[PDB]
Amino acid sequence: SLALSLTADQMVSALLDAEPPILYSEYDPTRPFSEASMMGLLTNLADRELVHMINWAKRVPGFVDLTLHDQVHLLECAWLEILMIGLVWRSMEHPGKLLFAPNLLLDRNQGKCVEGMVEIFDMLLATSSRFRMMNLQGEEFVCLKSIILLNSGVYTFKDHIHRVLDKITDTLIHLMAKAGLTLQQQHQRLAQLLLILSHIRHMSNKGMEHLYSMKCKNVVPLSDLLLEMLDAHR
Amino acid sequence: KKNSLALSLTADQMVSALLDAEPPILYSEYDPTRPFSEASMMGLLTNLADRELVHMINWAKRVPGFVDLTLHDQVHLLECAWLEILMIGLVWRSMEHPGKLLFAPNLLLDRNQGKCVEGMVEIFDMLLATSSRFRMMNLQGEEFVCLKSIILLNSGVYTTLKSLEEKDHIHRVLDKITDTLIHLMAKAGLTLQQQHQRLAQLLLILSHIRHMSNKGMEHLYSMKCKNVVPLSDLLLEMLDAHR
Amino acid sequence: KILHRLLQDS
Amino acid sequence: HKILHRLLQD
Repeated sequence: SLALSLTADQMVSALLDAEPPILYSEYDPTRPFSEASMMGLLTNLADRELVHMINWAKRVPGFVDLTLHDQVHLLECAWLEILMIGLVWRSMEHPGKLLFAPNLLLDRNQGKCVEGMVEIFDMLLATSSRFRMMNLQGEEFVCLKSIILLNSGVYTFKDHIHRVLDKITDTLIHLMAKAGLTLQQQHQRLAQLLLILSHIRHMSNKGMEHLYSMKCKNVVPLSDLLLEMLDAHR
Repeated sequence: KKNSLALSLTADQMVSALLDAEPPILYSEYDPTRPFSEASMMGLLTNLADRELVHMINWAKRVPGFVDLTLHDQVHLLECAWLEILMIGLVWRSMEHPGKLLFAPNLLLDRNQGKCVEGMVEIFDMLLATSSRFRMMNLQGEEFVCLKSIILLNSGVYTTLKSLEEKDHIHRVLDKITDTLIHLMAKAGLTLQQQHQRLAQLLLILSHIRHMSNKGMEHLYSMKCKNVVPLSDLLLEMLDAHR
Repeated sequence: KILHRLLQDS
Repeated sequence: HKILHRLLQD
């Protein structure tokens, strides 16, 4: 494979160059939202982000080497985690708020408009505040997001994927050792980042159940692509 | 509170404390002479998990740093992690039984028998895949007790100024358990590259255990409403903490 | 809570 | 018969 032959810096640059853009929400935002208007802006935004994520995944080293069937399984199981960790990363320099879009910055009080969304909101704000206190670097963020893509669905099927996961691990340690962190601080910071992935998985499971709740209580029509990504978790 | 014993012990002392605190493997009321349905298979499993929860709670008291926390924090951590800890213990006991889950020494279940319960098939396959992974990695008991203690402290720490020092104390114990895992891998002859890789592989499995736990919690909520499998009062209180 | 009590029982 | 198949190829 071509992903294993890369170097730690060439792996960082290839992931940074593959980063999807920050999309905008539908403008003319009426300052107070309703339950349907807020979910309308969110499902529309998430649907367009999914198109960019699918093309971002191809640019992940080692992802094209997998079969078409395996690429489908990994994205279907990881898509909400990847949207969430991206949202969390965008909201780092905005404490107490979630930056869904540059023109859509929401507070936790605005999460009270949709039932069951305040719990997911607080979990997302807590993840962003955790990234801020750790001073998460963008080079580390793109590594964590690729780890989510390749790891979250590999057990519901393997050697190649695990070889790429080890390759990314070598890249995380390389970045931390460049920042001057001691040998003890490197594996301690490596563990702290990877444990947050467990909570990102938890938020995705709680978020997935909430989206399924809106499917049968259809106040906002979900796109067919968003429905197929949602149906794959049942 | 002050002068935490967890922060002033070496790695080999961390292993000894965790190994000495291991709960016992409990037996089931399963009768192999009489096969019965999924409603009774789940009855055995819910009875077993209820008795296992009692030992888990007293096991958590012996985890370094857990007594230092307040009672409200101890309740929260267990309420969110209890199913993950049951599941990683189940997966650990099933390592040396390929294709089967050892719920109890007298209850070794096939995936075909777990299909009797509606929805248990996928959760059985994930637990099997987790057990096959631990077998592939040759997971050691010293690493399992570290991972299980990491689950207890980490799974509920994200869900005023004095509480920040409480979460900081939890991350202090978590960092020291990480040192213990690296200490174990260095003793097994692994290079610094192999230690970091194996450390990542172990912690990434914790993401799948959270996934299995979340999906497993949804099925327990379905059994309660179906009201066909008897659920003890403790399991109902733990299940209400997630819904 | 039973968990609240079981953690308290000593 | 899924859209994700199409976007992964185009």
